[PDB]
Amino acid sequence: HMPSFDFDIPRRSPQEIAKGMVAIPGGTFRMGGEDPDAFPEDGEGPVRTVRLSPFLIDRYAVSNRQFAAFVKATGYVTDAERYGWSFVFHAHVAPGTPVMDAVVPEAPWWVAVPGAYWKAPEGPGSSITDRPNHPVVHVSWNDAVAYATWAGKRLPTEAEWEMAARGGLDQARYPWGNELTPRGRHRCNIWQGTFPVHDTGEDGYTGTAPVNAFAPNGYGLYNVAGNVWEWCADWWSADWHATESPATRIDPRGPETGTARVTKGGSFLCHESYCNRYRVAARTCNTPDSSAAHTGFRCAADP
Amino acid sequence: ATTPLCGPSRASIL
Ligand SMILES: *[C@@H](O)c1ccccc1N
Ligand SMILES: [Ca+2]
Ligand SMILES: [Ca+2]
Ligand SMILES: [Cu+]
Repeated sequence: HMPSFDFDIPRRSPQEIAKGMVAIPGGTFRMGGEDPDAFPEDGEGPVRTVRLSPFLIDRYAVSNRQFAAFVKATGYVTDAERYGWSFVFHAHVAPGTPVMDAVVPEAPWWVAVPGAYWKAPEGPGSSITDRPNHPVVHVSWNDAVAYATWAGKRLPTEAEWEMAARGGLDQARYPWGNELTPRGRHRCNIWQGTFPVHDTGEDGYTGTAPVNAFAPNGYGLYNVAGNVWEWCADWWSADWHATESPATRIDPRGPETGTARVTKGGSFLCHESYCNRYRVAARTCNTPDSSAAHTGFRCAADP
Repeated sequence: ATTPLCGPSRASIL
Protein backbone atom coordinates (compact mmCIF):
# COMPACT_ATOMS: atom_id res chain seq x y z
CA HIS A 1 0.00 0.00 0.00
CA MET A 2 1.14 3.56 -0.79
CA PRO A 3 -0.83 6.05 1.28
CA SER A 4 -0.91 9.81 0.84
CA PHE A 5 -0.83 12.23 3.77
CA ASP A 6 -1.09 15.96 4.33
CA PHE A 7 0.95 15.97 7.57
CA ASP A 8 4.65 15.36 8.16
CA ILE A 9 5.75 12.28 10.10
CA PRO A 10 7.20 13.44 13.45
CA ARG A 11 10.41 12.13 14.90
CA ARG A 12 9.97 9.64 17.74
CA SER A 13 12.41 7.58 19.75
CA PRO A 14 12.24 3.79 20.09
CA GLN A 15 11.32 4.17 23.77
CA GLU A 16 8.44 6.51 22.96
CA ILE A 17 7.11 4.17 20.26
CA ALA A 18 7.29 1.12 22.53
CA LYS A 19 5.29 2.67 25.37
CA GLY A 20 2.06 0.72 25.83
CA MET A 21 3.32 -2.01 23.50
CA VAL A 22 4.38 -5.57 24.24
CA ALA A 23 7.29 -7.25 22.51
CA ILE A 24 6.26 -10.51 20.86
CA PRO A 25 9.39 -12.61 20.23
CA GLY A 26 10.06 -14.21 16.89
CA GLY A 27 8.75 -17.74 16.62
CA THR A 28 6.07 -20.03 15.28
CA PHE A 29 2.43 -20.50 16.15
CA ARG A 30 -0.55 -22.40 14.75
CA MET A 31 -2.78 -19.92 12.90
CA GLY A 32 -6.31 -20.54 11.69
CA GLY A 33 -9.19 -22.66 12.85
CA GLU A 34 -11.07 -25.82 12.09
CA ASP A 35 -14.37 -25.28 14.07
CA PRO A 36 -16.99 -27.33 12.28
CA ASP A 37 -19.51 -24.48 12.45
CA ALA A 38 -17.20 -21.90 10.85
CA PHE A 39 -18.66 -20.26 7.79
CA PRO A 40 -16.54 -22.00 5.13
CA GLU A 41 -16.52 -18.77 3.16
CA ASP A 42 -14.58 -16.94 5.88
CA GLY A 43 -11.50 -19.08 5.20
CA GLU A 44 -10.71 -19.72 8.85
CA GLY A 45 -8.70 -22.75 7.75
CA PRO A 46 -6.51 -24.43 7.18
CA VAL A 47 -4.76 -24.57 10.52
CA ARG A 48 -1.10 -23.95 9.69
CA THR A 49 2.23 -23.26 11.33
CA VAL A 50 3.38 -19.71 10.65
CA ARG A 51 6.75 -18.20 11.57
CA LEU A 52 6.87 -14.50 12.45
CA SER A 53 9.74 -12.09 12.98
CA PRO A 54 9.76 -10.28 16.35
CA PHE A 55 7.33 -7.39 16.57
CA LEU A 56 5.72 -4.99 19.01
CA ILE A 57 1.95 -4.76 19.41
CA ASP A 58 -0.26 -2.43 21.41
CA ARG A 59 -1.71 -3.78 24.65
CA TYR A 60 -4.82 -1.63 24.04
CA ALA A 61 -6.81 -0.65 21.02
CA VAL A 62 -6.21 3.00 20.16
CA SER A 63 -8.35 5.16 22.42
CA ASN A 64 -10.41 8.29 21.80
CA ARG A 65 -7.90 10.36 23.79
CA GLN A 66 -5.04 9.06 21.66
CA PHE A 67 -6.90 9.63 18.38
CA ALA A 68 -7.82 13.13 19.51
CA ALA A 69 -4.14 13.90 20.06
CA PHE A 70 -3.39 12.72 16.51
CA VAL A 71 -6.15 14.92 15.05
CA LYS A 72 -5.05 17.94 17.10
CA ALA A 73 -1.44 17.53 15.94
CA THR A 74 -2.23 16.98 12.23
CA GLY A 75 -5.65 18.35 11.28
CA TYR A 76 -6.54 14.90 9.97
CA VAL A 77 -10.05 14.56 8.51
CA THR A 78 -11.44 11.05 8.75
CA ASP A 79 -13.22 9.25 5.93
CA ALA A 80 -16.51 9.40 7.85
CA GLU A 81 -16.24 13.19 7.96
CA ARG A 82 -15.49 13.43 4.24
CA TYR A 83 -18.46 11.19 3.40
CA GLY A 84 -20.61 12.92 6.01
CA TRP A 85 -22.02 9.74 7.56
CA SER A 86 -21.11 6.50 9.27
CA PHE A 87 -22.80 3.31 10.45
CA VAL A 88 -24.44 3.24 13.91
CA PHE A 89 -26.24 0.32 15.52
CA HIS A 90 -29.99 0.94 15.47
CA ALA A 91 -30.48 0.75 19.25
CA HIS A 92 -27.92 3.53 19.78
CA VAL A 93 -29.50 6.12 17.49
CA ALA A 94 -31.41 8.62 19.59
CA PRO A 95 -35.01 9.02 18.35
CA GLY A 96 -35.32 12.01 16.06
CA THR A 97 -31.70 11.90 14.92
CA PRO A 98 -31.67 12.47 11.13
CA VAL A 99 -30.98 9.14 9.43
CA MET A 100 -30.52 8.04 5.84
CA ASP A 101 -32.92 5.50 4.40
CA ALA A 102 -29.93 3.35 3.32
CA VAL A 103 -30.16 -0.39 4.03
CA VAL A 104 -27.16 -2.68 4.39
CA PRO A 105 -28.34 -5.87 2.64
CA GLU A 106 -29.02 -8.61 5.17
CA ALA A 107 -28.16 -6.33 8.14
CA PRO A 108 -31.02 -3.88 8.77
CA TRP A 109 -29.70 -3.22 12.30
CA TRP A 110 -27.09 -0.85 10.80
CA VAL A 111 -28.18 2.75 10.28
CA ALA A 112 -26.31 5.24 8.11
CA VAL A 113 -26.27 8.37 10.26
CA PRO A 114 -25.23 11.76 8.83
CA GLY A 115 -22.70 13.36 11.12
CA ALA A 116 -21.76 10.18 13.00
CA TYR A 117 -17.98 10.08 13.34
CA TRP A 118 -15.27 9.34 15.88
CA LYS A 119 -16.07 12.37 18.08
CA ALA A 120 -19.88 11.96 17.79
CA PRO A 121 -20.26 8.19 17.64
CA GLU A 122 -24.06 8.13 17.64
CA GLY A 123 -24.54 11.15 15.38
CA PRO A 124 -25.10 14.85 16.03
CA GLY A 125 -25.70 15.48 19.72
CA SER A 126 -23.49 12.62 20.93
CA SER A 127 -19.97 13.05 22.28
CA ILE A 128 -17.02 11.16 23.72
CA THR A 129 -16.66 13.28 26.86
CA ASP A 130 -17.39 10.19 29.01
CA ARG A 131 -15.41 7.82 26.75
CA PRO A 132 -11.81 9.12 26.66
CA ASN A 133 -10.35 5.65 27.25
CA HIS A 134 -12.79 3.78 25.01
CA PRO A 135 -11.51 2.52 21.65
CA VAL A 136 -11.86 5.10 18.89
CA VAL A 137 -14.55 4.03 16.40
CA HIS A 138 -15.82 5.29 13.04
CA VAL A 139 -12.21 5.06 11.87
CA SER A 140 -11.65 3.51 8.49
CA TRP A 141 -8.66 1.48 7.42
CA ASN A 142 -7.23 4.64 5.83
CA ASP A 143 -7.69 6.55 9.09
CA ALA A 144 -6.01 3.74 11.03
CA VAL A 145 -3.00 3.70 8.69
CA ALA A 146 -2.77 7.49 8.98
CA TYR A 147 -2.77 7.34 12.79
CA ALA A 148 -0.32 4.45 12.86
CA THR A 149 2.12 6.18 10.52
CA TRP A 150 1.96 9.42 12.51
CA ALA A 151 2.62 7.36 15.68
CA GLY A 152 5.71 5.71 14.16
CA LYS A 153 3.90 2.39 13.82
CA ARG A 154 1.80 0.34 11.37
CA LEU A 155 -1.12 -2.01 11.40
CA PRO A 156 -0.47 -5.63 12.36
CA THR A 157 -0.70 -8.27 9.72
CA GLU A 158 -3.45 -10.79 10.34
CA ALA A 159 -0.85 -13.33 11.45
CA GLU A 160 0.77 -10.87 13.87
CA TRP A 161 -2.65 -9.94 15.24
CA GLU A 162 -3.59 -13.57 15.73
CA MET A 163 -0.27 -14.65 17.29
CA ALA A 164 -0.52 -11.78 19.76
CA ALA A 165 -4.24 -12.37 20.44
CA ARG A 166 -3.69 -16.04 21.08
CA GLY A 167 -1.42 -15.04 23.96
CA GLY A 168 0.81 -18.13 24.04
CA LEU A 169 -1.92 -20.77 23.84
CA ASP A 170 -1.86 -23.42 21.13
CA GLN A 171 -5.12 -23.58 19.18
CA ALA A 172 -7.46 -22.41 21.90
CA ARG A 173 -10.89 -21.11 20.94
CA TYR A 174 -10.54 -17.70 22.67
CA PRO A 175 -7.54 -15.59 23.78
CA TRP A 176 -7.77 -17.06 27.33
CA GLY A 177 -8.68 -20.70 26.56
CA ASN A 178 -11.67 -22.75 25.40
CA GLU A 179 -14.55 -21.61 27.65
CA LEU A 180 -16.37 -18.37 26.87
CA THR A 181 -17.01 -17.50 30.55
CA PRO A 182 -14.67 -19.67 32.65
CA ARG A 183 -15.61 -19.78 36.33
CA GLY A 184 -18.75 -17.87 35.27
CA ARG A 185 -16.79 -14.67 34.65
CA HIS A 186 -17.12 -12.58 31.54
CA ARG A 187 -13.80 -12.22 29.76
CA CYS A 188 -14.79 -9.97 26.83
CA ASN A 189 -17.46 -7.51 25.72
CA ILE A 190 -19.81 -9.16 23.21
CA TRP A 191 -23.62 -9.39 23.03
CA GLN A 192 -25.76 -11.29 25.51
CA GLY A 193 -29.43 -11.92 24.89
CA THR A 194 -31.40 -11.92 21.66
CA PHE A 195 -29.59 -10.33 18.74
CA PRO A 196 -30.47 -7.77 17.36
CA VAL A 197 -33.49 -7.04 19.56
CA HIS A 198 -32.16 -6.90 23.12
CA ASP A 199 -28.67 -6.82 24.62
CA THR A 200 -28.87 -7.70 28.30
CA GLY A 201 -25.47 -6.18 29.06
CA GLU A 202 -24.58 -9.10 31.33
CA ASP A 203 -20.87 -8.44 30.71
CA GLY A 204 -21.29 -4.84 31.90
CA TYR A 205 -21.54 -3.03 28.56
CA THR A 206 -24.09 -2.61 25.77
CA GLY A 207 -21.68 -0.48 23.75
CA THR A 208 -17.93 -0.14 23.77
CA ALA A 209 -16.01 -0.65 27.01
CA PRO A 210 -12.77 1.06 28.05
CA VAL A 211 -9.73 -0.35 26.26
CA ASN A 212 -8.45 -1.82 29.55
CA ALA A 213 -11.64 -3.65 30.49
CA PHE A 214 -11.42 -7.32 31.51
CA ALA A 215 -8.32 -9.37 32.16
CA PRO A 216 -5.57 -9.37 29.52
CA ASN A 217 -4.42 -12.46 27.67
CA GLY A 218 -1.14 -14.25 28.40
CA TYR A 219 0.88 -11.65 26.49
CA GLY A 220 -0.75 -8.66 28.20
CA LEU A 221 -3.20 -7.67 25.44
CA TYR A 222 -6.67 -6.41 26.35
CA ASN A 223 -9.93 -6.87 24.42
CA VAL A 224 -8.52 -8.71 21.44
CA ALA A 225 -11.79 -10.62 21.56
CA GLY A 226 -14.88 -8.43 21.58
CA ASN A 227 -15.27 -4.70 22.12
CA VAL A 228 -14.36 -3.49 18.59
CA TRP A 229 -13.31 -5.13 15.35
CA GLU A 230 -9.67 -4.28 14.61
CA TRP A 231 -8.29 -3.43 11.21
CA CYS A 232 -5.28 -5.40 10.02
CA ALA A 233 -2.90 -4.64 7.17
CA ASP A 234 -3.82 -7.54 4.86
CA TRP A 235 -6.09 -7.57 1.87
CA TRP A 236 -8.90 -10.05 2.47
CA SER A 237 -9.26 -13.36 0.74
CA ALA A 238 -10.76 -16.68 1.78
CA ASP A 239 -8.12 -18.87 0.17
CA TRP A 240 -4.74 -17.18 -0.46
CA HIS A 241 -3.46 -18.73 2.77
CA ALA A 242 -4.50 -22.25 1.71
CA THR A 243 -1.33 -22.45 -0.39
CA GLU A 244 1.77 -23.88 1.26
CA SER A 245 4.65 -21.55 0.43
CA PRO A 246 7.12 -19.21 2.12
CA ALA A 247 4.90 -16.27 1.25
CA THR A 248 1.96 -17.81 3.15
CA ARG A 249 3.92 -19.32 6.04
CA ILE A 250 6.80 -16.91 6.89
CA ASP A 251 5.83 -13.35 7.83
CA PRO A 252 2.74 -13.68 5.59
CA ARG A 253 1.34 -10.43 4.28
CA GLY A 254 -1.80 -11.70 2.55
CA PRO A 255 -2.61 -11.35 -1.13
CA GLU A 256 -1.04 -8.53 -3.06
CA THR A 257 -4.41 -7.23 -4.31
CA GLY A 258 -7.95 -7.16 -3.02
CA THR A 259 -11.03 -5.09 -2.37
CA ALA A 260 -11.51 -5.31 1.38
CA ARG A 261 -9.10 -5.36 4.29
CA VAL A 262 -9.08 -7.90 7.11
CA THR A 263 -10.69 -7.16 10.45
CA LYS A 264 -10.18 -9.34 13.53
CA GLY A 265 -11.49 -9.91 17.03
CA GLY A 266 -15.25 -9.38 17.00
CA SER A 267 -17.09 -6.58 18.78
CA PHE A 268 -19.73 -5.71 21.38
CA LEU A 269 -22.34 -6.82 18.83
CA CYS A 270 -21.09 -10.38 18.25
CA HIS A 271 -23.22 -13.30 19.41
CA GLU A 272 -23.03 -17.06 18.93
CA SER A 273 -26.52 -17.13 17.40
CA TYR A 274 -25.54 -14.88 14.53
CA CYS A 275 -21.78 -14.24 14.15
CA ASN A 276 -19.64 -16.21 16.43
CA ARG A 277 -16.63 -14.18 15.27
CA TYR A 278 -15.03 -13.39 18.65
CA ARG A 279 -13.18 -16.71 18.42
CA VAL A 280 -9.52 -15.88 17.86
CA ALA A 281 -9.38 -17.79 14.53
CA ALA A 282 -12.38 -15.93 13.15
CA ARG A 283 -12.02 -13.21 10.55
CA THR A 284 -13.97 -10.90 8.28
CA CYS A 285 -13.34 -7.81 6.20
CA ASN A 286 -14.57 -4.38 5.25
CA THR A 287 -13.72 -1.99 2.45
CA PRO A 288 -10.95 0.40 3.43
CA ASP A 289 -12.85 3.70 3.49
CA SER A 290 -15.74 2.20 5.47
CA SER A 291 -16.38 3.02 9.11
CA ALA A 292 -18.73 1.89 11.85
CA ALA A 293 -19.50 2.25 15.54
CA HIS A 294 -18.01 -1.14 16.34
CA THR A 295 -14.72 -0.94 14.47
CA GLY A 296 -11.36 0.45 15.57
CA PHE A 297 -7.76 -0.77 15.58
CA ARG A 298 -4.54 -1.37 17.47
CA CYS A 299 -1.03 -0.74 16.17
CA ALA A 300 2.05 -2.91 15.70
CA ALA A 301 5.66 -1.83 15.17
CA ASP A 302 8.98 -3.18 14.05
CA PRO A 303 11.47 -3.15 16.93
CA ALA B 1 -29.57 -17.66 5.43
CA THR B 2 -26.41 -16.22 3.92
CA THR B 3 -23.09 -15.61 5.61
CA PRO B 4 -23.61 -13.30 8.63
CA LEU B 5 -22.41 -9.75 8.11
CA CYS B 6 -20.22 -8.03 10.68
CA GLY B 7 -18.54 -5.38 8.48
CA PRO B 8 -20.94 -2.89 6.87
CA SER B 9 -19.40 -1.29 3.79
CA ARG B 10 -20.07 2.08 2.24
CA ALA B 11 -20.48 0.36 -1.12
CA SER B 12 -23.15 -1.99 0.22
CA ILE B 13 -25.83 0.74 0.46
CA LEU B 14 -25.52 1.94 -3.15
C1 LIG C 1 -28.24 -17.84 7.47
O1 LIG C 1 -27.66 -18.75 6.92
C2 LIG C 1 -28.00 -17.42 8.86
C3 LIG C 1 -28.75 -16.36 9.39
C4 LIG C 1 -28.55 -15.92 10.69
C5 LIG C 1 -27.61 -16.53 11.48
C6 LIG C 1 -26.86 -17.58 10.98
C7 LIG C 1 -27.04 -18.05 9.67
N1 LIG C 1 -26.28 -19.10 9.19
CA1 LIG D 1 -21.56 -6.48 26.06
CA1 LIG E 1 -11.53 -6.86 19.39
CU1 LIG F 1 -19.78 -10.52 14.67
